[PDB]
Amino acid sequence: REVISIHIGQAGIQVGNACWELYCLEHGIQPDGQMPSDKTIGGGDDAFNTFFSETGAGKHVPRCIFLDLEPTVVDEVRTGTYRQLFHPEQLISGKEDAANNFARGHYTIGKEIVDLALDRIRKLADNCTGLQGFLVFNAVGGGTGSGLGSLLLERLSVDYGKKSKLGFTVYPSPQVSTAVVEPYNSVLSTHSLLEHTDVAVMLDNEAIYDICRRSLDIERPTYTNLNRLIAQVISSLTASLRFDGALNVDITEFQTNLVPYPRIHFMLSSYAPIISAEKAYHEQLSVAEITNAAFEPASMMVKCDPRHGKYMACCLMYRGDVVPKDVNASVATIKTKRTIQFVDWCPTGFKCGINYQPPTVVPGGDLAKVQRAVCMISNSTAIGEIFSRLDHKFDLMYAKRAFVHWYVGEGMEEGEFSEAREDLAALEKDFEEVGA
Amino acid sequence: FQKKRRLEQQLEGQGKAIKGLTSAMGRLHVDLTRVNGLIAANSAARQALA
Amino acid sequence: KRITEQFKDLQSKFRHFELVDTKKYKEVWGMKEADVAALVRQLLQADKVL
Amino acid sequence: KSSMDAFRAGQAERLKQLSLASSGAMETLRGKLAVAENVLKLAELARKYETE
Amino acid sequence: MREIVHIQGGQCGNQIGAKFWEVVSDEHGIDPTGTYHGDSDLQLERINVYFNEATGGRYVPRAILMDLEPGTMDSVRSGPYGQIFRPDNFVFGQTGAGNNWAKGHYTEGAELIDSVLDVVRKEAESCDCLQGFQVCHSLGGGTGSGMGTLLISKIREEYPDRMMLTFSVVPSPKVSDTVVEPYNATLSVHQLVENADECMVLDNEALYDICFRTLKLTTPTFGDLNHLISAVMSGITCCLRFPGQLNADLRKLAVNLIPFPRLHFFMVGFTPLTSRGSQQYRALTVPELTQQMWDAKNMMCAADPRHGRYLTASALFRGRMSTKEVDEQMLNVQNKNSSYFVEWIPNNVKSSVCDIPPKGLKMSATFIGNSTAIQEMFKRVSEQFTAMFRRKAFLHWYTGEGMDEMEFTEAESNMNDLVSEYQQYQ
Amino acid sequence: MREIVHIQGGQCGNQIGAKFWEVVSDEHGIDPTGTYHGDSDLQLERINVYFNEATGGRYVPRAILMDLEPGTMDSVRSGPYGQIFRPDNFVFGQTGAGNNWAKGHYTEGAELIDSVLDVVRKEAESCDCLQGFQVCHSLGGGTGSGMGTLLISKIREEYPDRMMLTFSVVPSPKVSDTVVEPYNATLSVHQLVENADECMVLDNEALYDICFRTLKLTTPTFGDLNHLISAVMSGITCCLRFPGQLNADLRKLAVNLIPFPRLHFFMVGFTPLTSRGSQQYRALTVPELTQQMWDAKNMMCAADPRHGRYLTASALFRGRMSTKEVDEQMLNVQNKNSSYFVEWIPNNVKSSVCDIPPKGLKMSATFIGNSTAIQEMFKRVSEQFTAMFRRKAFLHWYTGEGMDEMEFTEAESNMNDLVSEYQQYQ
Amino acid sequence: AKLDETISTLKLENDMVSRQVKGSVEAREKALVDHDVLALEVKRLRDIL
Ligand SMILES: Nc1nc2c(ncn2[C@@H]2O[C@H](COP(=O)(O)OP(=O)(O)OP(=O)(O)O)[C@@H](O)[C@H]2O)c(=O)[nH]1
Ligand SMILES: Nc1nc2c(ncn2[C@@H]2O[C@H](COP(=O)(O)OP(=O)(O)O)[C@@H](O)[C@H]2O)c(=O)[nH]1
Ligand SMILES: Nc1nc2c(ncn2[C@@H]2O[C@H](COP(=O)(O)OP(=O)(O)O)[C@@H](O)[C@H]2O)c(=O)[nH]1
Ligand SMILES: [Mg+2]
Repeated sequence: REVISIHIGQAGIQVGNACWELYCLEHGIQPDGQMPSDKTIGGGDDAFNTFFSETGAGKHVPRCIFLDLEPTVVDEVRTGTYRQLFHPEQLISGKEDAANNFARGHYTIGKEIVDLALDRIRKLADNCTGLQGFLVFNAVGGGTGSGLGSLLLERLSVDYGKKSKLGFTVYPSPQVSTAVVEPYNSVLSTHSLLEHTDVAVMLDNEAIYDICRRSLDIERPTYTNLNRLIAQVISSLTASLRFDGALNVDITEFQTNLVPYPRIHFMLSSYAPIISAEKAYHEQLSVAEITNAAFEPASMMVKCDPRHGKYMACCLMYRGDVVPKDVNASVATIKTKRTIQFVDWCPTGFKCGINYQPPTVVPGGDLAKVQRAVCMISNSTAIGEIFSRLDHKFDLMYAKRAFVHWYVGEGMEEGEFSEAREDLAALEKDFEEVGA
Repeated sequence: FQKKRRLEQQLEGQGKAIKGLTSAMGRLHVDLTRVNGLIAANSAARQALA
Repeated sequence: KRITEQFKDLQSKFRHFELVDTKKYKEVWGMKEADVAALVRQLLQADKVL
Repeated sequence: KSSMDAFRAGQAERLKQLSLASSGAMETLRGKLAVAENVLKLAELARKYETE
Repeated sequence: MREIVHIQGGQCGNQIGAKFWEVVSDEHGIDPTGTYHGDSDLQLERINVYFNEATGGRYVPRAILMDLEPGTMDSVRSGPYGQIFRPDNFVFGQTGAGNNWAKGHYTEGAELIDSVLDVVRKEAESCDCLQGFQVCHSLGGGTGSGMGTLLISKIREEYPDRMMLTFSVVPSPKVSDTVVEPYNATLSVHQLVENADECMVLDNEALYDICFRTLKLTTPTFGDLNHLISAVMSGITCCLRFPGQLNADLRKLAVNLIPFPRLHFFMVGFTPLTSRGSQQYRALTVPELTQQMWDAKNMMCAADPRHGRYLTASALFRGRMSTKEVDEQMLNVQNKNSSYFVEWIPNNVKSSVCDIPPKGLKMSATFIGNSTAIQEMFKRVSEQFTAMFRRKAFLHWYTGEGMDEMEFTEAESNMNDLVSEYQQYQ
Repeated sequence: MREIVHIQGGQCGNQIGAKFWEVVSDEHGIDPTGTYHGDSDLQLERINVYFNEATGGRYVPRAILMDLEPGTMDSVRSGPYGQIFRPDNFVFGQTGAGNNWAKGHYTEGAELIDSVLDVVRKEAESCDCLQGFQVCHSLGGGTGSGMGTLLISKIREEYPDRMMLTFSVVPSPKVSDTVVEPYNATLSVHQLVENADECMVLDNEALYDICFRTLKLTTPTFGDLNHLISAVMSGITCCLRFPGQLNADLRKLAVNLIPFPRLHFFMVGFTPLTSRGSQQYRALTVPELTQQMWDAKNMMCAADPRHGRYLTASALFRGRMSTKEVDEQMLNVQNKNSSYFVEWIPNNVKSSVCDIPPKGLKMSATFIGNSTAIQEMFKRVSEQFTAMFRRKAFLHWYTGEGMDEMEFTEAESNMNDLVSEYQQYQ
Repeated sequence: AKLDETISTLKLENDMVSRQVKGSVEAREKALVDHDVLALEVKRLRDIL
C-alpha cells in the first residue's frame, strides 16, 4: 500500500528535504538507506513499505520524485547528508531555470523534461502495486513549481485519472511578498488546478511565521523551520495508511468525507499542539486543549478568518494515546461552541480517525515530543476571501498591462489571462452560492 | 453588547423552563405508576367483593 | 404486488391517523379547558373573599 | 403520501399552537393566584395581633 | 444439531465478532489454540452450533469473514482468540469501500459477493440441519453496510426459510463519526427491512452511557462495548446450546415477537450490569434482574423506550430459578405499566428459561422488546437525510459509480412509511 | 418484618449516623467487613429491620448518605465501619451548600432531590412492609435543614402512612457556630411542625453538660457526643429487633406520646450514664435507673422540666427486670412530682420493657418526654430571629435566591403560635 | 481596525446565540406537548380508577 509523492521546484524540494527526513527518521532508516541490525524499533515490516521500497539485500530506496529546472538546489541535496538514500534517478533536473514565469516554465522549457519525469513516474507506479494516489507539494507563486507543475498535473490526470490527486500548494501571503510578479503565476495555475487536482490543502508563509513566533518564540524563523512542521502535517495525515490504529481512514476517506460538490474542494489545515520543550511539561496537554487550539483561528496553516465563513466539513486525525470517547466529548463541545458556525445542510461533519503511533520528534527541532497530536483538515467557505484578495490585487496590475510582455514574448496571450480572471471570479461566485 | 446580554438572559430562561418541565414529567411518570398499581388493587377488590 | 399492497396499507393508515389525531386533539383541549375553568373558579373565590 | 404528510403536519402545528397559548395563559393566571394567596396569608397573619 | 452461521462484515462487525468468538469459545471451554479444555459435559454436548470439529482436535467456528482491506483481517486475526478462525474463510478485498455504500454494494462488493457466497454456501452445506443465519454488521460504513446488505439479499434468495438475526449497530445523531452516515444507514435499512427476519438495532451512545452509569468504567473503549455486545449475542441463543425448563429458539422468538411482517425492529438489553466496585453489595435475585431489565436507561438503543408502547417483549432468563416468580414478576410488570402496553394483545411478554447460567455469573437475562418507541431513531436519520438531500450534498460521489436518484427517493419514502407504521399503534 | 429506612443529611447528620451504624453493628455482632461474627441468634433473628443480606453474609445497611460535598463522604468511607454502605447510596452534589437555606432548599435541592428520592424509593420498595422513616440532621445549617427538610416533605407527600422520626440537633445559644443559625432554625421548624411526624430534639449545650458532669470526661471531642446520640437512637427502637416482655412499636410510642397533632417535639435522655471511675462503685437497679432517668440534669436538652409541665413520658427499659417494680416506680414518681404533671391525663407515663440489654450493660433505659417546657428553645430561637429580622440582616443571600418576606413572617408566626399552644395548656 | 474586528466577532456571536435561543424555544414547545400528553394519560387512568 504505497503513495507516490512528487516534489516540484524550490518549495517542493525543500518540503521534500524536510519530509523525506521525517519519514526516514520515524521508520528508523539510516541516512544511507539501511536499517541497523542491532537495534530495531517497534514496527511492522509492512509499515515502511508504504514509502521506502527494498532493493535486493538490505537496501531501502524512497518512492518519490524530486524535479526542478535549476541544477543548484538539486545538486545541493545531492551533496547533502542524504547521498545514497535517493535513487540517482529520483532526482530530475534541467539546466536552466524557468526564472519565475508561468509561460517560460510551461511552454518553452516545460516541454522537454516532463516526458522523462512522466516516464520515470510511470515506471515507478507500475513497480508499485497498491498505489493509493499522487501527492504533490509545490509553490504556486514561482516558475518551476507552477508552470510545469500544472503541466504535470494535467499529464498525470490524462494518464491515470482514476487515482486520487492531493495537492499542497504555497500561495502568496497577504502582506509578505517574496516575489513581485507572483499573482500572475498564482492565478494562471489556479485556473488549471481548480478542476484538475482532486483535493487541495493550502499553505502560507505569514500563517506559519506567526505560529512559530507565538507558540515557539523563534523571533527570526525561516523556511528550514517552517518545512519541518509542514512535513509533520503531511505525516499526520498519511499516518492512518502508514501505521495501524483503532479507527483508520485511508486516502479515499478524505475525499469521500470532505468534498460535497465536485468544484468545491479546498482545505484549511491546522496542527496541534505546537509547543516547545520549555512549555511542554509546564503545560497540561489533553484532548480538549489540543482540539480547542486546533479550532481557534490563530493555529492555522492558512492566514484566514473562519469566523467570516461557515465550516462545511472537517477531518481530525489523532495520534498516540487517544480514547475514542474523549474525542467524541471534545467534538461535541466544539459543536456546542458559540463561535464557529456550520452550513445548514451538514448535520454530521466531523470525520475522525485515530492511530496508535505518537508523533516523532526530529532532533535539533523546536517541537517537543508529546504523547498525542491532532491534525484538522477542513473544507470551509471562508477560503473564498483568499481568492477575493488575490483578484483584488490582480486587477490592479492587469488593467495596466504591466509585466505582461514577458509572457506574450514567450508565446501566451491575454486571452487566457482573461480566462483565468473570469474563472476565478466564477469560483468566488460558487463559494458565495454554497455559503447559502 | 446589550443585544448579546439580552439574548443570553433569554437562553438561561429557556433552559430553566426545560429543566422544570423535565421535573414535572418525572413526577407525572411516578404518578402514572402509582395510579396503575391502584387500578390493579381495586380490580382485585372488585372481583373479591363480587 | 408490493406497491399495490403498500397502497392499501397507506389508505388504512391514512384513515387511522385521521381518527386518532382528531380524537386526541379534542380530548386534550377538553381536559385543559376544564383545568383552566377550575383555576378561574379558584380566582373568583379568592376575589370574593378579599 | 403527500396528502398524508400535509394532514399530519397540520395537526402537529395546531397542537403546538394550542399548547403554547394555553401554557402562557395558565402561567399568567397562576401568577395572579399566587399574588392573591400571598395577600390572604398576610391578612391572616396580621389579624393575629388585632384586639377583639 | 440446529446450526447457527455467523457472518462478520467490516472493521466493526469483525471486532464485534472477535469478542463474540472470545466469549462463546470460552463458554464452551476451548483454549485459544483450539482444543477443548472444559470440565463439564453440557458445554461439550452442543459444540456443533458454533464449531466444526476437525481432525486433530482443533475446533473451528462457523463464521464467514468479509471486508475489503487486509488492515481489518489482520487486526481481527492477530488479536486474542484469532488463531482459530479457519484461513479458508478469510475472504477479503484489498481496495476499501471508504464510507461509500455504492463502492461496497455495486462494484467491489459486487465482485466479492461471488467468493463470499461460495464460502457461505460450502459452510451451509457442510452442516446437517441449519437453524439460522445471524450477521453482526455495522450500518455506518461501506464494507459492512454496503456488502452486508447485498449478502443478506443473496442469502435470502438462496435459503428463503431460515431465520435471520441482523445485529445492526446503527449510527448516532450526537456521536458523529462520519459525514455520509445518514446515507449509508438509510440505504441499508431500506433493503434490510424487507429481507431481515429480526433486526437487533444497536448504537454506541447508548453503550457509552451504560458504561458510564452502570459499569462506571472511567475509560470505556471498544474493547468494552464489543464485550458487552458479545455478552448479549451469546445470550440470545441459550436454548439451542443448553438444556432447561422452557426453551426458546429464534423461530419461537420471531413468532412471539413479530405480529406484522414489516414490524421486526427490536431493541435489546442485558442483565445484570453492575460495577466491579459494587459487585458484592447487591443481590442477584429475580426481582432485581427484572427491575433492571424493565427500565428505560438499561437498553442498547438511543430511543427512549418510555415514549411509545411495547407491542411485545421477550425475556430469556438463565439459571436455576422458579418459573412461578418469573411469571409473577413479568405479569406484575404489565399490570403496573399497562399504559406502556398496547391493549389488543394479552400477555405481551414471552418469558423463557434456560438451566445453565453463563460463565462467571450465576443468573443472567436478555431482553428483546418490539416497541413503537424505536420510531424516534429512524425519524432523526430521515431528518438528516432530508437535510442533506435538500442540497444534493456529496451526491456526486454516489452518482459517479452507478447510483441514481431512484435509490435515494425510495429510501426517503420507505423510511417515512416505516416511521408512520410504527407511529400508527400509539 | 417491620423495617426502617435511614437517611443522614448534612455533615452533622452524616457523622451521627455513622456512629449510630457502628453502634448497631456492634449490637448485632457483625464485622466491618460486613460478615456476621456475633454470639447469639436473637440478634440475627431480626436484622432485616436495618440490614439486607447481599451475598453470603455481607450485610448492607438500609441508610442513604446525603450532602453537597465529597469531603465528608470520603471521611465516612475512610473511617471504621464505613466500608459497609452501598456505594449506590452515596448521593451528593459538588457545588457546596454554603450553609444557606435557599441554597439547600431551592437550587441544590431542586438539582439533587429527584435523585435522592429515586434511591430512597428504590430502597423503600425493596423493603416489603414499611414501618417508618428515620432521618438525622441539624436545624442550624443550610443543607442540614434545607436538603433534609425538603426530603422530609417530599417523602411525607409520597408515603403519607409511615411514622417518621427526624432527629434534630437544634442550635444552642452558647455554642454559636454560625451567624444565620436562628434563620435556618426558624425556616426548618416551620416545615417540621407541618409535615414531619415527630422530631427528637437534641442540643450541644446539654450534650456537653452531660459529658462534664455525669461522664466526667476531660476533653470530650465530637466522638463522645455522637456516641451518646447513637446510644439513644439505638434504644429508641429495640422492640423490633429483640423480643420483650411488654413490646412497644414506634406507632404505639407516637400514639401514647402525641396528644394533639401539633405537639410532637420530644426531649430525650438515656440511662445509665456512669462515669468511668464512679461506675465501679455505682449500683444499677430499677429504682435508681428511674431516678437518673427523671433527673433533670440527664436530659439532652437545655430546657429544665422544672420550668414546665409534663404532657406525657415514655420509659423504654432493656434487660430482664420486674414489671411491677417499674410500674410502682412510675406511679410513685407521679405522686411525688404531681405538680410537674398535667391534671387531665391520668398516668402520664407509658412504660415498655425489652428482653435484651445492650452490649455489655445488664440493664438500660431511655426516656422520651413531651414536656411543655420545650417551648423555651423555640422562644429563644424566635427572639434571635426577630433580633435580625427587624433590620433585614443577612437577608439578601435568600432574597437573591428567591424567597420573599412573606414566608419569613409565616415561619415566625408559626413559631409564635406553637409557643402559644404549649403555654396555653400549662 | 480593532473596534470593527471586535464588532464582527460580536455580530457572529449574536446570530449564533439567537439560533441557539430558537432551538431552545422549539425544545420547550416539544416538552410542553409531551407534558399535556402525559397529563391526558394521567387523567384517563384516574377516571378508570
Ligand atoms: N513557506 C515556505 N515557502 C517556500 C519554501 N521554499 C520556497 N518557498 C516559496 O517559493 C517562493 C519563491 O519562488 P519559487 O517557488 O522558489 O519559484 P520556483 O518554483 O523555484 O521557480 P523559479 O522562480 O523559476 O525559481 C516563495 O514565495 C516561497 O513562498 C519553504 O521552504 N517554505
Ligand atoms: N461498538 C463498536 N463500534 C465500532 C467498532 N469499530 C468501529 N465502530 C463504529 O462503527 C462505525 C462504522 O464503522 P465502519 O465504517 O463500518 O468500519 P469499516 O468496517 O472499516 O467500514 C464507526 O463510526 C465506528 O465508530 C467496535 O469494535 N465496536
Ligand atoms: N453532635 C455532633 N454535632 C456536630 C458534629 N459536627 C458538627 N456538629 C454540629 O453541626 C453544626 C454544623 O451544621 P452543618 O451540618 O454544617 O449545617 P449544614 O451544612 O446545613 O448541614 C455545628 O453547629 C456543630 O455544632 C458532630 O460530630 N457531632
Ligand atoms: Mg524555480
